[PDB]
Amino acid sequence: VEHPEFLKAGKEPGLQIWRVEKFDLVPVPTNLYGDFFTGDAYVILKTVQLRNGNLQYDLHYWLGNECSQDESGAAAIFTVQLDDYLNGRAVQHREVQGFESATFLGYFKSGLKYKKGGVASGFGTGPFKREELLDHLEKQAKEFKDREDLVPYTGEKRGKVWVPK
Amino acid sequence: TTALVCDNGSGLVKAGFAGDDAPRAVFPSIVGRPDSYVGDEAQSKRGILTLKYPIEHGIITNWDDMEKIWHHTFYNELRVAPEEHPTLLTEAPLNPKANREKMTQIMFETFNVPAMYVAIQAVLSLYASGRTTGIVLDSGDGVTHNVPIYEGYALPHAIMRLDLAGRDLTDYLMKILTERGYSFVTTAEREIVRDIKEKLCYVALDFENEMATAASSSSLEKSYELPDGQVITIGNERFRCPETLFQPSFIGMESAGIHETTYNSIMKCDIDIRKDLYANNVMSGGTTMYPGIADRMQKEITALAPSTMKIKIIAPPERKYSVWIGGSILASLSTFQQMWITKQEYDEAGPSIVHRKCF
Ligand SMILES: Nc1ncnc2c1ncn2[C@@H]1O[C@H](COP(=O)(O)OP(=O)(O)O)[C@@H](O)[C@H]1O
Ligand SMILES: [Ca+2]
Ligand SMILES: [Ca+2]
Ligand SMILES: [Ca+2]
Repeated sequence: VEHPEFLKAGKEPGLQIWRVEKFDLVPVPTNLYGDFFTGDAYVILKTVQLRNGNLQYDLHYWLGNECSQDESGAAAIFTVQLDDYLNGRAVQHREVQGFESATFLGYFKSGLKYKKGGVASGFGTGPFKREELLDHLEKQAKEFKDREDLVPYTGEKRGKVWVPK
Repeated sequence: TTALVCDNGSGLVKAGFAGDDAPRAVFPSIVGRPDSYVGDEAQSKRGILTLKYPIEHGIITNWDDMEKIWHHTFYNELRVAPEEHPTLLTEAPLNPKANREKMTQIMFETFNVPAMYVAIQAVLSLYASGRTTGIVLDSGDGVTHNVPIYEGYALPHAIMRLDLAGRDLTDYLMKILTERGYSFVTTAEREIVRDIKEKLCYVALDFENEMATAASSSSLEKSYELPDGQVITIGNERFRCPETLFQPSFIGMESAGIHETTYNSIMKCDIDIRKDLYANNVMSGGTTMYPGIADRMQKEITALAPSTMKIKIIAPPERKYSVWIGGSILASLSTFQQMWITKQEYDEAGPSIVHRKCF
C-alpha cells in the first residue's frame, strides 16, 4: 500500500490535510488549509506528540454539502485505509459541513471558511377475468426465439491451476 | 483495461465497471432448464423451463450454475474477456470460509482473471453512504441482515440474520390479492405481483391507524392497469404487505421484526459505540425501497431506544445499487492496486489467500 501520501501521513506532530481528487488522495497546499470547497470531501489528520513518545492520531473526513458520492465514499474509505496503515490507532471522525466537532474546528486558528465549487467527480374492466389475462401470458409461445449472440459455457479452465504444493 | 464490479445477490446480478456510478447490467440470477438459459432469457422462458437460483439467502449454493452465471455476466452481459480485468466480487456477511475459497478458486482457475477481491456487501453500502461507522440494514430479494460496522469493520458477533426478504413479500402480496379475489399464482403472472409490489406498496407510520383509514374511507385505495388492459383495485394490501418486515408473524414468523433485530444488533455491540450506530442506520437493497419505511423505522427506533438518543435512518434513493456503488468506488481508488489478490499470489498461495487479503 505504497501511496506516497501514506508515507508522509503521521510522521511529525502537526496537521495534515488532503483533498479527494478523482479517486485519489491529494495534498492540499498548506496556504489553503482551512478553506474548504463545499462541493468536495477532504481528509484531515491531526498528529499530537504524546508524553510517552508515541504519536496520537485523529483522522477527520469532511464532507462538503455538494460533494459527489464518489468523493464522500472515497473520503471514508481512505480514512479506514489510513487508520489501518497507522496500526489502527487513529480515532476516526465524520465531519459534515455546518455540523463539525469543536475538536475539528479547533484546528483552524483563524477559523475555517467554507466556499462554493470544487473538483469534478471521478464518476463517468368491471369484474376481473383471469382467463382474459392468462390468455395473453400463454399467447406468447412461438414468439420468442433465443438470443443468437453469445459464447456458450464449456467449462474451460483458462488459468493456471495452483498445485497444492 | 479496467476493473469489474460484480455484486451477486440472491435475485439480481448487478454487474459493471469500476468507476461508473451504476452497474451497466442488472438481471435475474437464475438458470432455467427444460440445455440451459440464463438471466433475462430464462426469466422470459420460465413457463417452459425449470428455474434454479444458485444463490439462496445470499449464500451461493449451486456452484455449477453460479459458474454459468458468472460466465454469462462476463461474455454476454458485460461482453468482456475476463483474463484482462481485475474483478471485485461481493459476499454476504458470515459467508462460509469455504465459499470464499471456492469463489477465489473459480475466478482464477475457471476464468483466469489477473486479480480479484471479495468484499462484504453491507460494508460497501456503508462506504457508499460516506461513513466508516454505522449499522446497515441490507435487505435483498432472498435475505435480510443487520450489520453493525465500526471504523470500517463489521462486528461479526453482533450481525443479525433474517431469512425473510423481498421474495417473501411477493408471496405474501400474492395471497392478499387472492383473499381480496385476484389470483395470480402462475409464474407468468408472478412478475405482476412483483411489479405491483414495487410501485403501489408503501409502509405506514401507524399500522392499525392506516387500517381503519382503510375500510372506513377507500381513500387509500389505488388501481392498476394490467398488460391486457384490465384494471383492478388495491386496498390496505399496499401497506399490509411490507408490514410483515416489522411484524413477521403475518407469514407465521415468530422471528422478530427489522426494528427489533436492528435493536438487538446495536445492543450486542460494545456500550461506547451504541450511540454512533443509533445515529447511523443505513438502508440498502431493494426490499428497503418502500415509501414510509424510513419514517417508520425511525419512530420504531425512536421508541425502542433511550430518550436522549439521536436517531437517523439514512435511506438514499439509489440504495438498490449501494452495494454496487461502494464497490465501484473501492475499486477505483489509487490506493487499491496493492489490495488485490494477483494471479501470482494466487498461484503461490492458492485460495486460502482470500482469508488474509479479504476481511
Ligand atoms: N421500488 C421498489 N419498492 C419495493 N421493493 C422493491 C422495489 N424494487 C425492487 N424491490 C425488491 O427488492 C428485491 C431485490 O433487491 P436486490 O437488493 O437487487 O436483491 P439481491 O441483492 O437480494 O439480489 C426484490 O425482492 C424486489 O422485488
Ligand atoms: Ca467535487
Ligand atoms: Ca482506529
Ligand atoms: Ca443484496
